[PDB]
Parts: sequence; C-alpha cells; structure tokens
Amino acid sequence: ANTFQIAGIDFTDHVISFDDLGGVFKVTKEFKLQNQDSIDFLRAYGDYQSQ
Amino acid sequence: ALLVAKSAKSALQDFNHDYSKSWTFGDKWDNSNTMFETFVNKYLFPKINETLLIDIALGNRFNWLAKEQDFIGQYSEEYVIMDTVPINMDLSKNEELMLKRNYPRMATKLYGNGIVKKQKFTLNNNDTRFNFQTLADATNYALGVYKKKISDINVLEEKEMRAMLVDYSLNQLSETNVRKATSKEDLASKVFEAILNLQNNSAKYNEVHRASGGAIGQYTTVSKLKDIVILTTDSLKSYLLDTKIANTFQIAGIDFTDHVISFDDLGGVFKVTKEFKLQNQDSIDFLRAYGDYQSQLGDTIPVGAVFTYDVSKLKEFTGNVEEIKPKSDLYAFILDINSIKYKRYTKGMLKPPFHNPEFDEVTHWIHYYSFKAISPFFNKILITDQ
Amino acid sequence: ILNLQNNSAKYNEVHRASGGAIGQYTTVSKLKDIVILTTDSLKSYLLDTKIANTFQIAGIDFTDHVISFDDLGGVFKVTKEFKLQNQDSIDFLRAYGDYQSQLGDTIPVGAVFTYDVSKLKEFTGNVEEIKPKSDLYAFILDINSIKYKRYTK
Amino acid sequence: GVYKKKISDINVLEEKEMRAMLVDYSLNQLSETNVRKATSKEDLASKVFEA
Amino acid sequence: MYEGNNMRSMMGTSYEDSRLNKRTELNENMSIDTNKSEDSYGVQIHSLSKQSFTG
Repeated sequence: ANTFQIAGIDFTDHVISFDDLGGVFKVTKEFKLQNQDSIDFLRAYGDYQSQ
Repeated sequence: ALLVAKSAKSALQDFNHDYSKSWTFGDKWDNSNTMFETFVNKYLFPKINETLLIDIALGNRFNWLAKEQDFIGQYSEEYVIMDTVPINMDLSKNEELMLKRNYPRMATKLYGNGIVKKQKFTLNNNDTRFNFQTLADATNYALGVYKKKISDINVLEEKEMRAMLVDYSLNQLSETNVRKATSKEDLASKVFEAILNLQNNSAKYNEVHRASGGAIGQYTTVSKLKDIVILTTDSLKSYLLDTKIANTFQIAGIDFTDHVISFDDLGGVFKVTKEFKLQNQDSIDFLRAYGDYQSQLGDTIPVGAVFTYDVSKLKEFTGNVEEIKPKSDLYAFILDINSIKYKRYTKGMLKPPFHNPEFDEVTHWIHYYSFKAISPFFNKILITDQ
Repeated sequence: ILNLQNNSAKYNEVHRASGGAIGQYTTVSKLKDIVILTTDSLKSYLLDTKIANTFQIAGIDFTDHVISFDDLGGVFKVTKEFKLQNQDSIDFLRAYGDYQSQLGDTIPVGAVFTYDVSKLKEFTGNVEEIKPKSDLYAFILDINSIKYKRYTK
Repeated sequence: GVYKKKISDINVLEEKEMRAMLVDYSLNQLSETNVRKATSKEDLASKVFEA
Repeated sequence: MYEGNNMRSMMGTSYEDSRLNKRTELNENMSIDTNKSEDSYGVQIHSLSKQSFTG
C-alpha cells in the first residue's frame, strides 16, 4: 500500500496463508488410553476404534 | 387577578362538565402585563400567522433482509452435521466391528416464535378543530401522525435488531472467536487480518458448541466476502476513511469499506434480568410517555423483555435492568450474512378503524409479526477490550 | 458526519421544547444540509496540512460544507440589566452610529452589543461576551435548523 | 448432505495436516545454513525479497 | 381442502391474508445513497437548499 512502486514488485502471486500454522499435535512419551471421558471425547470427532 | 390566568372560563370547562352555558357575551381582552406586550393596541387578540409541522420519515437500513413468511406454525429449526476426521486403520482390531453401528450426529438448534408488535392512536374531531386555523393543516396533522406511526416501526426494528446482535456479541460466543485489541489505531490492522481469516477452512470461528446436540465436537466452515459484513461504531469507520485509506498510496482493491455497517453508539437498549412488579405512578407516566399505555400498577415485566429507550433511571428499574453496550467503544463485530435470520409478516398492517361516535374520535391499530433470530452455524469474530 | 445520518434520539434538543420534556424524537440528515462552523485557523490547517499532505482525497473532502471566521466573537450579551450613568460611556457609544440612547435609560438583559464594548466602566461584570473559550472549536449542524426571515419592503 | 460432508471433512483434514508437516519440517529439519534470521516484522519483508 | 363457505368479515377471507400496502421499507436510503461521506473536491459553498416544509 505505501511504498508507491508496486508494478513490478507485487510478489503476492505466491503467498500461501493460514490462520494459524498449527492446530495439529504430535506425540511423545507413548501411553495407553485409560479414561472413559477421554475416549468419549474422541468419539465426538469420529474416532470409534478406541477402547 | 388577570383574566388570562382565569382557567374557569376557558374551553376546557365545557368538556369536562356535562352541562355548560350555551351562549356567551365575549370578553374585554387586555395586553397589560402578559406575554403579549404591544405598544399600540392593548385590546386585540394575538394573531399567529402560520405553523409548520416539520416531519421526516426514517429508514431501517436492513430491508434487504426482509424475508416474508405466511404466518403459520410457530417453530423453525436448523441443523448441520458435525465434522468427523478419518482415522489410521490398524488391523489389530477385531473382524466384527464392521457390524457395529455408527450414526452421524447432527446439531439441531430450534427456534420459537417471534413477537407481534402493535401501536394505536386516536384522532379527535371535536377539540382538535379549536386549534388548526385552516382545514388543510388538520389533514397534514393526520398524514403526519400516520407517517410517524410507520417511521417509528423502522427505527424500533433497526434498534432492536442492532441490540440483538450486540447482545449476541456479548456473553454468547466463546473465547476462540473474540480477540483483544488495544486502540482505534489498532483494530484496523486487526480487522484487516480478521477478514481473510474466514476464507481458511476452520472450526474455531463458529459457535456450534452453543447448539443443542453439538456441545462437543467441531464444525469447519468458510465465507465468501460477498457475504461478510462488519459491524462497528462510526468512530471506527471514520478512522478507516481518514487514516487507513487516505494516508497510503495504492489500495486499489483493498478498501473493504463496502461491508461496514456502522452506528453512532452501540447501545440504547435495556434487558431485565431480575423480576419484579410496577409500583410507581410516575413510572407509569414515563412508560406511557413513550406510548406504553397498557402498563398499569401491579403489572409484571417478564424476563425476555427489551425496552429500547433509557428506562434504567426509575426506582423500580434500578439494578434489575442492564444496558447492552460495549465497554470501551473499540468495538468491531464481523459476521457473515446467512447467519442472521430476520423475518417479518406485515400484510395485515393497517386494521380497519373503530369510530366511537358517541365520543366522536376515531382510533386505529397497527399490528405486525416480527421474528428476529440469528444462527450460530456461521463465522463470527468479535473485537473489543474485554 | 456519519453520526448525523443515523437514527438518533439524541443530537436534538426536543427535551428543551415546550411539550416534549419527556419522550424521544429521532431525526437524520441528508448531506445536502450539514454546515460546519469553525475558525479560519481550523479550515486553514485542514486545507494546507491534512487534505494537502494526505494522498487519497477521492471522496473524503468535507470542506465543501464549512463556514469559518477569523474569530468567532466580537459580540456581547447583557447581564444584570444595568443602567446608564457615565458621559464617556454614552459618547463612546455615539461614535458607532448610536444616537438615541441618551444618559438616563436602562439596558434590558437580553440585548447584544456587536462590537468591542466591555472596557467602559458601566459594563464590566454586567456585560459578558460570546466566544469559544479555548479557540479550538467546531459547531456543526443540520441546516434549516436555523430560520431567518427579514422584511425589507 | 452427510455424504458431501464426509468428503469435505477429508479435504480440510488433508490440507491442515499437510501444512502441519511443513511446519514440522521447518522446525526439525534444514540445518542452520538454510535458515536466515529476521528481527522485526518489516525485516522479513526485505529478507524474502532478497531471498 | 374442505370447501365450506370460507365467508365471514374477519376470520373468513381475513384469516389467511389481507390487502398489503407497505412493509415499512427503506425508501429514504440509509447506507446506500445516503449515509454518504463520499463528496467532491473543488471550489465550494452553497449546496444548501431550503424548502417551505409547511407540510
């Protein structure tokens, strides 16, 4: 908007954007599922194979 | 002492008393120490020359949302499907879970009825002729009171619906929606990044946890920028015009001012939370000062009642009513249309008049059904200072 | 502007009318009818600094509707409805075309004096003036809120 | 509607897991010679233009 | 469905509809052709007309 000479410099033809770059998580220190409430929470996202 | 202050020979003594004296002999009008000082003539009646009746009709700024029902039924309903991400399939599970059921789950938000609003007014033919020195001005009085009785419909409807989405913008939507600005020279960058959040595939920007069947889960959705509006104070639109588009150079497709519904102040409305009864007589007069004639003493306000003017200064009304307004006036609520569900039914707007000849004053009524609601299944972001 | 064109129960003074002490009255304006009133300093600052030293002016220039003055006061009201006492007072008053006000009449409490007058010994305390108190001033209105009829037949 | 949402969900799942593995790569791979350090938010405006 | 008579003053031929006149519309334009701040840039004064407004 401000630096006045853009016809040539507009490199916003190649800019992929995102709201946040993460809502996705990662596992360290593997475990076992042991709470009914936790698996009931996972049922509300489609995950049905959990016991 | 003065003949002018003598109310007992005025034109009000013959209409409260059933009997009055038929003929008259006139009077000997003076201009001695009145509001009618006259240098040359102390014995003449004060001649007025004209009256004006200034009146302007007022709009609504939301009539392209005016969808029309047919006034049958009282419940409407809508529902989406919760999103359901896939899984990694691990073949250590049993060979019999494919018999097991898995129903899709839905949202199911249910909407009740709207409210039918009404107003009445009475034209007299007897005492009104004592004013109105010509005949056409009484007809102008009639059409003027009719046009104000339709303009107030507009201003109350826009004010109540403004109140409803501002009231929604408090205490209804969760903290993943609201963001925290700090100034009016902030919150323009923050609304500019807030727009084009919504064209990313996200479930953080709806509020489907406030739906009935969908408290736990998620629902991703987007918007299309022919479909968003932003709602703000006129101060912020003033800031966007005088600073953001003005002081910079090339914004040839950036100036998003076409989606700015903006108001002078985002609150004049009041909502009762604690229930009570009406006891003060001046409270009754103050309510019917705005036209609330139905209210008598001993009446009972409900919970879901709005009040649309400043009413919080009465002794019945302190503490139990609350103003719907932003706190620090650095306020920007962006949404997308198809979320607000506005509706009205007004073909039976002008009822046939009642005459009452033995008092000789006609009386009208105006009815219209109106249904405000908004839907939680779309994209909303609120910007404030808490 | 942009507040003047909202449906507002405020922005008018219907509570200062005769029969409308209690109640509300909503009004808008039309942008063919808003008049800005200010000093020449403010208008000058505008059209040499703001709209000059900005880049985009493409719709923003509200300077079409501004009326300004070098000062907004040379004018005076009466308080306390004083009386004429002094010779130098009345003959100073003679110098501006006034002739009929001789030494011995009164001045009513609502009169105006239209020139720099307060330095006379009769007038101090009794005569106040009309100006913005801080020289940083803008009174803006809907036009034809003022009415002005004269008979010059 | 349930069927077209059962394809829309795999769309949104796929895209946000793929940007997640890009951020995972950016944090965990490409040793120090490939990463340049900006300071301010206008700094990287110069940095990306020279890069 | 049921044929009946359908006739009364009100609640017959008055129960299902009435004559419509006006839906309390925007004709005075708010935020389309008024609520304007987009005016010109040039020589200036006197876009200020006065009607009689006596009715």
